[PDB]
Amino acid sequence: RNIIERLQDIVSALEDRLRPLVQAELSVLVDVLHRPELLFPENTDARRKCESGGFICKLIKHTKQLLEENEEKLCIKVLQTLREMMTKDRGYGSRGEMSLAEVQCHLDKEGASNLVIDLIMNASSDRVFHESILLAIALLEGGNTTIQHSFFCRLTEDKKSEKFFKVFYDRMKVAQQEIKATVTVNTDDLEMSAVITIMQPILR
Amino acid sequence: EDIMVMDTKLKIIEILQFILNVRLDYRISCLLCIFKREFDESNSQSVPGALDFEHIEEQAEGIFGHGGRTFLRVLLHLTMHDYPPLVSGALQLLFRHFSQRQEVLQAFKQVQLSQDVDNYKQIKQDLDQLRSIVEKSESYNYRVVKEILIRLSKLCVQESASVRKSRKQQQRLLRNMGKAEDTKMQEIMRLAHEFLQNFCAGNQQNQALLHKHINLFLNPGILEAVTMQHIFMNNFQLCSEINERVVQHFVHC
Amino acid sequence: CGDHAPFRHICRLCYRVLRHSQQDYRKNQEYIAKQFGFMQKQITALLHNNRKLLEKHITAAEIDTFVSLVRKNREPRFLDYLSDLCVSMNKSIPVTQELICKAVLNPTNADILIRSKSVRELAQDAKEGQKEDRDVLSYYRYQLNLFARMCLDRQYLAINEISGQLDVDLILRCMSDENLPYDLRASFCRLMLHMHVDRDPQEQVTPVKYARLWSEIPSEIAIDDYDSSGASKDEIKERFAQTMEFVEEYLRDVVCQRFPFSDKEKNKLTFEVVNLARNLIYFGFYNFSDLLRLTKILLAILDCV
Amino acid sequence: LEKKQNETENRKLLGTVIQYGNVIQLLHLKSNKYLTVNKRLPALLEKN
Repeated sequence: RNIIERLQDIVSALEDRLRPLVQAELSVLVDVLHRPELLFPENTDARRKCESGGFICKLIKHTKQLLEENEEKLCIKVLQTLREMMTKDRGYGSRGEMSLAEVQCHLDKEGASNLVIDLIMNASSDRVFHESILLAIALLEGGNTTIQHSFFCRLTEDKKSEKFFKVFYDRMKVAQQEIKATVTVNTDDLEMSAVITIMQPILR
Repeated sequence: EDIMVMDTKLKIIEILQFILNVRLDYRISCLLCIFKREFDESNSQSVPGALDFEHIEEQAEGIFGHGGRTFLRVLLHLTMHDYPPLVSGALQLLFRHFSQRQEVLQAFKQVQLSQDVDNYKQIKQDLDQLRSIVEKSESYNYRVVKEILIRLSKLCVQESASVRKSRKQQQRLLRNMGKAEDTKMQEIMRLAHEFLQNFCAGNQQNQALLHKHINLFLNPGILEAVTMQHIFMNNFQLCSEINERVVQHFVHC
Repeated sequence: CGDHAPFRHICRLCYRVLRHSQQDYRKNQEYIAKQFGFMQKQITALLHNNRKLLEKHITAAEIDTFVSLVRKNREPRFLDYLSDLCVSMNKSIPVTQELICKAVLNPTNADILIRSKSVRELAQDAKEGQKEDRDVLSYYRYQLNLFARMCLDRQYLAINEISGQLDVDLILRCMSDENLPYDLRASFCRLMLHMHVDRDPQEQVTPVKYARLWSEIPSEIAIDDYDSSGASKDEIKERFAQTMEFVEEYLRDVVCQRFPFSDKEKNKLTFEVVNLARNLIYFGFYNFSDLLRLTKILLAILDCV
Repeated sequence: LEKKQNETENRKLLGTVIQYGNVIQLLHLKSNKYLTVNKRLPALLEKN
């Protein structure tokens, strides 16, 4: 009778099922707390108050990591984290109003979007591409008016990133032609991969 | 010297990365050995609103925060001003917070793939893998090393189970396949293809699926038709994986 | 030479610039490199690579000449530079190491080019107290260690292990006694011994907690001391424990009360010790408590202010 | 109608300075036949 072992496996599976249900949420909450803390005077830390107290550090660090490149896996996790920080409307209940006018406003008080323009400029990985803009709609955080109004002013800097955006677009044009050949004819689909799917979201 | 301290501490911190990584794994095994199956799972170790208060129940244990100070220390490590080598270490630490979730994944980390049989496979299976790896790693010097990949790991025991997905999971080189030259490398590749087919030999339904997943240089209809026919045909996979136009490709094939 | 001043000073910096230009250059430095040796004699053999160049600097006679000069030399910094032990696997494992060892070993072998130890330490302290007492040891020790240790080679290290003393305790005591190179030297010696033990297997961390249906002893609830790479049972364990205890006990105290900039070498030694602990320390829950302190020690170092 | 539209492009198209890197078409006059290379139908001597 290996039934006890089987039962243990079942209990573990139940625990795992719960894990699937939350730890996404729980993990997000921890990360979210960190984002708030960074905005925060270190979430009750802020370098023990003092001279080194502690407001706006996460944004500075993020800019440096983006510049760094790397084994990109850390960057991908960080991109997910940036989205999570924008990734909002729950968990609050430092009474900041949970609106991007405050939030991405303070995120534009942070203003880390040059790296997204750099993510629009340099596109090393397709996952770096498909997430460098995949959260980048936060750069238009509802209003995004300064993120427009400075981003348009930021558009007068170099050629670099603008050329990269054009390449991605051109990339979309090529992809569309391929897709057209790929749809081919009628007279079902797997979602047309996503290359196409990715392009539709990106286009939006 | 500051980064010699800092990345030295980062060396300790990266040491502390796998140090707590190791600690977490050991703790999980110990917990797993006795009691609490349902309770143990719920306990961890440290409809829409199910855990949403238990997260709030972690929220006081997070917002206020057996070492709490150690968790705070991880935050201080993140708190260093600007160390690009140190910044890389900080990025690793940031992922590491992710370690609680990682630990949940780590608890799962029970996957992959009898006893004495496993040891024998490691002695060989491992040898075949090593030969292939060496060949990739090191005209014909890797082609001189190709016999370790083609001949070594050539006699696969397809009678023994645990080989189909697990040797499929154990075989990284095969997965990578799934530099064509008319010389030593080309000969080695042809031999390897035959040997590989024999090794896969453990996909009657699953083996076929694995082969399909592995493929990119195949299923055109033209460039590899005779070989494709030899590999497969006239079966239950010829009735479901048997979509047409191959003779249109075989019209050029 | 055949028959100083401002001209000499001006020429010195110019020589430094020349060295940088050959060092920076690749595919471009053959006779400049050939050229360097004579200049070295007057006042990048591995530093700039020279795959071909590295081999060329490998004038066996050139190495021998440098060693002879140092031996009758009485001029130390050049000996350390010559001493090498290059990265790139320690200069190709003594592709540099072999030469140095034979050359260094040969010179030591036929030349220089407990209680007694305590007496020597006292004498060294007196020398330190004055201005010409014992000011050869730190540099000498560093050079010897590097020379006998590039890249963890074969029994030439046991030739240096012939001058070993088997004394981790003595080495630790020496480092503590002279806030210097002797202690750091003890750590280097410990690393060499550890490397010899490690040839045994290269102890990487394995995550295989695969206990089968035949499972392990399932009563390991709170393992304060897990099985680790103390060099076997009691002797290895004791040595590791003693070293760890002293460092934490000593390192922790220093960190808690030391100044933020005065023991760069001490910090380096701590990092080396941590690396050594990873290679060898594995003592579990108890070890974990030590790790918490290291966690605590790390926090103490940060106790940033 | 689309073929008619192809013409109702070519007439407009006359005037263009013919430059490097372009993609153009051809047609005979004496036989007045077209040019098309197959991607799956081979030659007589070599199948390649």
